[PDB]
Order: sequence, then C-alpha cells, then structure tokens
Amino acid sequence: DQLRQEAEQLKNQIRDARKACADATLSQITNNIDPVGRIQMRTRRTLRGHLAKIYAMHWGTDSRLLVSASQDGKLIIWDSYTTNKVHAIPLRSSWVMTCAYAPSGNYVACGGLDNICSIYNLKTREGNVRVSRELAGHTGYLSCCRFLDDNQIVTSSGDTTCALWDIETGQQTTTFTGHTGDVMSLSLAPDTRLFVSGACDASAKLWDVREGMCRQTFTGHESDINAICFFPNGNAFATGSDDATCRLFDLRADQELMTYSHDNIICGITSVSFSKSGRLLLAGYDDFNCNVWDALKADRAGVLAGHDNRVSCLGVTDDGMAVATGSWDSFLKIWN
Amino acid sequence: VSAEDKAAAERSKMIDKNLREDGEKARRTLRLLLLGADNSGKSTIVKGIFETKFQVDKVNFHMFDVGRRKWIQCFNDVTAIIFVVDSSDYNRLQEALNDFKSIWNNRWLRTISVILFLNKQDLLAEKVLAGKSKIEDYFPEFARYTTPEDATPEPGEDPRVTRAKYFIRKEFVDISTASGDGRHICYPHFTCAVDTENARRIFNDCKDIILQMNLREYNLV
Amino acid sequence: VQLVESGGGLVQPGGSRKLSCSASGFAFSSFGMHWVRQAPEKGLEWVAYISSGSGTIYYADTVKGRFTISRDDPKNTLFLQMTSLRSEDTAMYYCVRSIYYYGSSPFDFWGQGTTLTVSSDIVMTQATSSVPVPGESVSISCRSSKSLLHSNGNTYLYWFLQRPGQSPQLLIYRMSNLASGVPDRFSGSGSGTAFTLTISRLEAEDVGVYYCMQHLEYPLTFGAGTKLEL
Amino acid sequence: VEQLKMEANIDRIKVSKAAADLMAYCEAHAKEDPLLASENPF
Amino acid sequence: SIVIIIIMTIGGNILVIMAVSMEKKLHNATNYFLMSLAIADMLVGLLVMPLSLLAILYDYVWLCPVWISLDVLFSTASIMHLCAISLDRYVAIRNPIEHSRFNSRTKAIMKIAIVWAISIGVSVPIPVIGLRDEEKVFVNTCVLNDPNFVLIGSFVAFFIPLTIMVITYCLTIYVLRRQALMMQAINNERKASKVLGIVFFVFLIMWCPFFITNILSVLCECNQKLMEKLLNVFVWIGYVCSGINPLVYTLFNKIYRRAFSNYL
Ligand SMILES: CC(C)CCC[C@@H](C)[C@H]1CC[C@H]2[C@@H]3CC=C4C[C@@H](O)CC[C@]4(C)[C@H]3CC[C@]12C
Ligand SMILES: C[C@H]1CNCCc2ccc(Cl)cc21
Repeated sequence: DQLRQEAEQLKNQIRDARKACADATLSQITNNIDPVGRIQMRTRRTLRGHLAKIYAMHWGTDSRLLVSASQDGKLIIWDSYTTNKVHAIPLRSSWVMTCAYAPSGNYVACGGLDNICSIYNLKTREGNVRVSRELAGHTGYLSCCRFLDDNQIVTSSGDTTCALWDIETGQQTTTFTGHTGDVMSLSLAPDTRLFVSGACDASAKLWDVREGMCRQTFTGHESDINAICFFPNGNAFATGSDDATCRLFDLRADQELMTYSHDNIICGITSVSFSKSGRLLLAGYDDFNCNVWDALKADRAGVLAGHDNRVSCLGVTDDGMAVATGSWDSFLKIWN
Repeated sequence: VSAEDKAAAERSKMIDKNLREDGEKARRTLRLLLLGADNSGKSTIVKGIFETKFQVDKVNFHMFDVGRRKWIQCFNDVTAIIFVVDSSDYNRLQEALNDFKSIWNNRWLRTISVILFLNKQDLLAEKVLAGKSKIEDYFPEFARYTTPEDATPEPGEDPRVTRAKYFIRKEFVDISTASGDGRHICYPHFTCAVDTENARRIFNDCKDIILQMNLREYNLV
Repeated sequence: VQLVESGGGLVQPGGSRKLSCSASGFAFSSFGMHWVRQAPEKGLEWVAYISSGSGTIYYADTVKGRFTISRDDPKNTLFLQMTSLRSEDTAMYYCVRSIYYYGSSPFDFWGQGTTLTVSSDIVMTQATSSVPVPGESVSISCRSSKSLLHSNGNTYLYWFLQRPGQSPQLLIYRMSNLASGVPDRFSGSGSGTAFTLTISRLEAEDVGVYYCMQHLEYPLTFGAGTKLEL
Repeated sequence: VEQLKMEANIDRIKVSKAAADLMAYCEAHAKEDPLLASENPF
Repeated sequence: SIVIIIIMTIGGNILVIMAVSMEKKLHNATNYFLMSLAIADMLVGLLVMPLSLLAILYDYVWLCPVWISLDVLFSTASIMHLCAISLDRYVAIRNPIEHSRFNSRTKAIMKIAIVWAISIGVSVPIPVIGLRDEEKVFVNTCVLNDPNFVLIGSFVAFFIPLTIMVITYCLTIYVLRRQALMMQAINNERKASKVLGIVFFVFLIMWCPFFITNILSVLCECNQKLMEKLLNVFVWIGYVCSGINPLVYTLFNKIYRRAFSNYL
C-alpha cells in the first residue's frame, strides 16, 4: 500500500528528468543536410537449395562465408562469390529459430523450441563437423544467441530471462532478470561490454555484462518488439515492432529521437539493420519486401522487392559492400 | 578456372544431390498439431516438444504437442489441428469456447482446418441422468432448446442426453460458421476414453482436406 | 588419421602387380587421393589422381595406358593396377590425402610407402645441392617457368620437408599459410616466378631435403630438392 | 522501487548534442560506405 | 462478318496465356498445360480460319496441300489436350494423396511432349500424298478425297477420345456422388459435378455433327450435294469451339475472374 506510491513518485521523477533535456530534435538540426537521393539495388546472386522456410542468417567476419538455417532441419554454409556450398549440417531438431557464426571462424551455434543452444566445431582433423557442447537450463524457447569470444556466449529466451554462459564447463555464470514478457532480440555492442534486449512487454533494457545489473529501461512502443540493431558508435538503438513503427533511442539523452512510419504500412516489422556509416537503416516487413530508410531524416530512399513471401532475415557485411535477405519462399538473395 | 575451383564445384554438386535426396522422404509424412487444455485428455486420443507416430493404411502421420502467441507462427504449414474439449465439466466450457475462438480467428492459421473432439461423453451421460447439476444453471438459453427433427441418436440412448450433446456441439459449431468463408472447415466428433476408432477419423478428414485442395487447384470450385 | 600401404616386391619386366592402401581414422569418402612416386636418384613424381566421388581421373604422360586407379569407399581401400612394368618403374610409392573447398589444406597427410623392384609442362627449378650450416638463419629459393599467380588472387606454391627415414610433411600451402602443427619458426614469401622460404632459428630437427610443388595445371611437377646439412 | 531509484541517478546530456554526435559520425565515415564495376566483387 | 469469331478466339487465347505469366502464384503442373492449349488454339485461329474464309469469298481455289495438313495438326492437338485434362482430373479426385506426391514439372513436360508428339503423326502424309497425286486434294475445289485417310485418321483423332472422355465423366460423377455421403464439405462437391457436365456436353455438341457427316459422306455413297453443303457449315462449328475451351475451363476460379477484369 505504501510502496506503489513510492514507485509512482520515482516514475514521475524520471519522467520530469527526461523532459528537461528535450531542447531540440533531429528533424530541426538536419535541415541543412542533403537527402541521400534515390538508391537502386539489384540482385547479384541467388542461393538455392533450401526446401523450407528460412528463419535465421548470419555473416562471417571475412565477408564471403554465410550461414543460414531453415525448417528442413539443415544448416548451410555458403560461398557468396561463387554460390558454391561449403558444408551441410544436420540438426537433431527441425524447429530452429536462431543461428550465429563465431568471430574467429571456428564455431557455429543454433537453437530453438527444444530450449537448447548447440555449438558445432567446423575445423577437425577427421574432416567432419561435430557437436561440441549442449547448453541447457532455460525453461522457454531460445530466441537469439551471439558470441563474445570462443568460450563465452549470450542467449535470450521466452522465459523472460537472459544468460551468460561459459562454454568450457557449460554452466550459467550470470542470469539477467527484470522483463515481464517473452524476450525476442539481442544486439551486442562493438566494445563487447554491454548488450540490449527487446521483449513482448513493449520495453527495452540496457544490461551490464560484467555485473549482471539493468542500467536503463526504455519505453514507447504499443506492442511486441521483434528486432533490435545497435548503431555503430555504441550510443544508439534501432528497434522494430508489430505496430508498424521503428524508433531510434539514445543512451546519453535517455529518450527517443526519431520515429520511422508511413500511413500505407499496416504490417509488422521482422528485421532491422544499419550500413557501415549509419546513414541507411534497412528494415524487413510482412508486405513481402524491404524498405530503405534515411536514418537522419525519416524519409524513404528505396525498396527491395524480389521476394514472394515474408522477409525474415536481413544482414550487412563488415566491409559494407553487400546486403543479404531471406524469406519464407526458401531463397536467399545478395544485393548490391 | 583453376583445378581447385573445379573440385569445389564437384563438392557443391554432390551436396546439392544429397539435399535433393532427403526432401523426397520428408514429403511423404503428414504433420499434425495437438492443442488442448488440462484435464481434456489430450494424451489418450490416439493411444520441449513431445512427438508421436502412427500409421493407418500405409500413410504416416507425425503429431506434435508443444509444452501460445509466438511459437504458433511456425505451425502454419501443417495439414490439420486437433482440439480436445472436456464435455463433462460445466464450469469451464466458457474457457474452452474462448480458446476455440482464439485459435479459429488467428491470422496465421487462416487456411488450416480443425478436427474437434468432444471428449468424456460417459461422464456427461451419467451426470445428466443423475440430475444433481443442471445446464440451465450456467447456460440460460438451454431452457428454450429443442432437439432438431433430423437428429440421429444412437439406438437405446435416453432422449435427455441427446439434447445435451447437441446443445454442446451447437455451441462450438456456431463459432466456426460466423467466419471463414469457405477456406477452412470444422469437423466435430464425439469420443470417450475407451474408443479406438479415433485413428480412422483423422485419416478420413485428412483425405477430405486434400480432396478440397485438389478441387480448388483445378478451377472447379 | 592413418594411412598404410601394402603390396610390393620383386617382379620381372613385362609382368604385373597391384598395390593397395588401407585408410582409417577419418571420413575416407570425403577426400580425394593421389599416388606420388620417388626414385632413389630422381626426387618426387606424380602418377595419378582420383576424385572423392570417382568423378574425374587423371594420369601422368608416362603411365597412360598402363596404370589404372580405383576406389572402394565401403571398405576404405584404394588400388593401383600396373601392367607391362619397365625398369624405370622401380621406386617408392606414397599415398596422399586431399580435400578441396574454400580455405582447405589439400596436401596435409602422407603415408609410409612401399617398394617395387623391377629386374607445355611448367618447369620448377631449384639450384643449390647442399647448404652447410643451430641458431642461424637459412633461406631456400625456387623459381618457376610460368607465373603461378591466378586471376582470382591465389598463387599455388607448396613446400614440403623430408627428414631422414620419414615421409614428406607439409609446411606451407599457397605460399604463406602455415600448416597446422608446425612451429612459427617457418615463413615464406615471393611474387610471380620467384619464391623463398625462411627459417628463423635452426634446431636439430630442421635437417632434410626441401621441395617445391606447383598446383595450377596437371601434370603436377616438383623441384630437384635442396639439402640442408647441419 | 530500488530499480527506479538506481535509474534516477544518471548524468544526462542535452538531445541537441547527442544528435549532433550522430550527424558528425555519419559525415566522418561517409567516404567508406560503398552502398551510399572494377571494384565490385559481385 | 463471320471474321468476328477469329478476333474473339485470338483475344481469349492471349488473355489465357497472359493470366498465367504476369499473375504468377499458379502451380505449373495444372496451369502450364492450359497455356499449351491456348497456344494451339491461337495457331488454329491464325493458320486455319483466315484462309477458309478466302475460299468462301471465291467459291474456288486460291494453299490446299499444306493448309489441310496444318488444320488437321492443330485441331488434333486441341482434342488431345482436352482428353489429357479429363484423365488428370479423374486421377486427382479418386487418389488425392498419391496425386499430391506425384505433382511436379516432370509431369507437365511429359504431357506437353506426348500431346504434341501424337499431334504431328496424322498430318505428315497429307502433303506427301497430295504433292504426288493432285486428284487426292483437288476434286472437280480443295477437299481431301481419299477414303484411306478419312476413314483411318478420323477414329484416332475423334472417336477414341470420345470414348475415353465419356467413361471418365461417368466414373468421376460416381466418385463425387459416393464421397459426399460421409456443411461446406458437401456443397463444394456438387458445383464440380455441374461444371463437368457443362464441359462434357459443350465438347460433345460442338464436335459430333461434323464427323458423323464426314463418315456418311464416304461409307453411305446419299446426295453428295447435300453432304458438301452440310460440311460447308458444320466445319465452322468445330472452329468456333476453339475460343470457348480457353474460357469454360478458366472463368470459374475467382482469381481468373479478377485477373480478367483488371487486365481487360
Ligand atoms: C491424352 C494423352 C496424350 C495423354 C496421356 C497421359 C495420361 C495417361 C497421364 C496424365 C496424368 C497422369 C497421371 C498423373 C499422376 C499419377 C500418379 C502416379 O503416382 C502414378 C501415375 C499417375 C496415375 C499418372 C498416370 C498417367 C496420367 C493419367
Ligand atoms: C477433313 C479435316 C478438316 N476439317 C476439320 C479438321 C480435321 C480434323 C481431323 C481429320 Cl482426320 C480431318 C479434318
């Protein structure tokens, strides 16, 4: 009876603190910035071979190798320049939802509705790809995973928690609690000190890896948050939701900067990404295509319109010369 | 091109061959999703994710039981959904109706037919005959209901259980008829804990579903 | 990872004999295989090659019509059938494992070998016969008749070491990639038609004959060999 | 209550500076962005 | 005057051809075979119809020795396509699961190849004999006189397909009657029977008169003047049922109705 009023007073204090800093908007300082113009991108490669919906995709650090996962139960490594296949990896379960590629190029990870994250070793003397470890402990399904190094990985699940794992022993070293709903997406900072997580409670949190504490909580969306990307300099969020809106958050002004929306878009958003310089923001929709946004102006610079079903995957290479997309029509396309 | 690139191309071609080989076996199995509440008797209708397999007349089926807002999206390619309701617990039928409405009107399931099992009929018969609890206590509109003239009761059945069964089945069928517009169909059935025929019913309904798809493909409907 | 060769012995000119190799410890069906020959006073020579799926077969220009290479995946054995043997066929025969995909190491493991007793090409040139020489720096050179640099950015040069009583061991592939298990004392470089190998600090285990091989076009060719005498 | 109190103690800056930093970063690395024939590997 | 039927035939064949490529989302195994039928009908309209009108205008000759062959070829192709559709629909209703498994582009290619392979056999000797025997193609003036072809190729072109189609119709109606005894699941199985009846009777009425007159004109001789006058009017009914088949097989699926409304 006494504590709810204290919580409301603290929330009002935070709300009043945030309003004091809103002395300008992006829409006014960018009045002196030229538009990017019209951007045309064309298909350069088509990658064929999957027999089911594609759910996950990830680039390597050398900008040629690519990993993808689908409901046919197989995980494929592609050579983007020649379209040759390098490996084909069977999965023990076909209900896969995420995959990731190690920054050193030695390992690959995946997981799904089996509540387990599985790690594969790509470099053996026998010539085969083998399973190295199974990480158990979550109670919901596994929604996203990313490597920090060869021995540390972060996972997010549908049981409202996040975890940091020690791959050598298979034990959970930090558990991150504080959400009230299912957790969808993670994005790891370039300096590998902080990560950001979205959830079905329409909020986003900033976590400190080394201590296990929540530092900030952001709000504003009206429905589930499906995707998060992390601006290159380490100080901004890009988030997308089922309410057909994208938003840009700042960690130092601790409030929203710009909203990306249009009257003709009434479907949800599946994927969000940036280019190297941060000028373009790429987004996937249920309207069977992908839009190109001007991150500093909230205009629409272009569109990619080559798929016959939902776009589920979107990614950009480390050298910035290519974009890959994936759909439920079982195809991948390389754009430039 | 270099000899090493030709060897890489041969490896890629062999991988494509083996990917094509595996797909042929996958298409020969029909996949089913099983949903239902506790106490409904899900586990007995054909007796992270639990699985079961069974075969009738040389056609294989694969049924999945998970454990609903998010994981449901990946089950939009299944042939049919099986939904099981306990028909002998009057307090919790409104929950079953609300769940049925939430599954019928889901935007990711707009082309999937539902096979509906109304379970535990013997307990309903015993309770209606005993008369210690009445439907009118929870459903006032039952006081005005009459058994239709085209009813086909099983011989020997008391004409107070047929009224209850048809009222309960009407309550579920009425939701399905309000929306859908011909793209997907509901298939009601009455069952009990001791029945064994349940496997054949699924086979017949699946054959009907595939027949409807083939008729639509040929510009006949 | 183990490869064992069998067969061999003494034959008369005009006869025939068949060799076999038994593989274990790895996915035999995923690798391509080579036969390489060494004569007492000649160095190494390439003989034949069979692809992993038995798709393609190549032969040397001195053995076409006389030698036949075959594969048996379910039993993990290779065979080489030889007919109409000549005096020039007396030599040591080695079995070599190879796999090709982006980033692989195609000549990593060599067998032990067996003995047989009877009774346009790119030229790779090495010329010093012996380098006299612990703790000193040594540089060994090779030179080719045609450029080994392909338009895709790769240059196809390989280095091998043969210690006394041992099979050749892979050191460097594609001119600069240090093979697994090798200490970081070895390095290599070059451009176009001239190549060098550098050893930063010698030990007692760095004594033997060093070979160069090119892998642009078939037939495969080797150099004469440079002997390092400590 | 504890989490709100901890979040309340943040050293904040103005929106204009945070946005100017984003503009400056975008302008600084513009020449290295190849999406914004002899060089294209595809 | 009569030339209007050529325009309608060409327009409908173009509409059927376009409504598969642009509209997309159309399964090859059943929607590519309609394109082949449409092409055969358009080629009939362009190579067959315009030149008989010339003879109507002159009541004489000029053509004949190859024009006859081309007419025979393309009318045979259309009839063979209709028979193939009938067999495929029957197989698709009685055995749904195996049909679903079998469906691939390797059936569409086979079907097109076989129908066109049978189509050319009957027209090859038409110029072979005519160019070495003027009387066979000019009588008294372009008409194929020789009984040795009229009484042999006509059974393969018409009379066997008719038996196959009537058997298929009876079997398919029986199967749809039996299944409904097990609600929208029942109502959808009656519209199909209505459609099949319509198609079978249109085929039967448009094609039967000409071939009966054609057999009587040879085996019953019978005033030849009456038979030739009747052939001057019956053969044009067989031509007209080349702009009707591309429609009656199409404008029942709302996708095609919307595509035709928006495209035209
Ligand atoms: C009119 C002429 C030229 C065409 C003849 C082709 C006919 C016979 C073709 C058309 C469609 C075909 C069927 C298509 C699918 C199947 C299912 C398969 O599991 C067995 C064969 C079977 C049953 C085929 C039999 C042959 C078939 C009926
Ligand atoms: C006599 C002609 C010309 N009219 C109609 C076309 C046709 C089809 C088949 C055959 Cl066997 C013969 C003919």
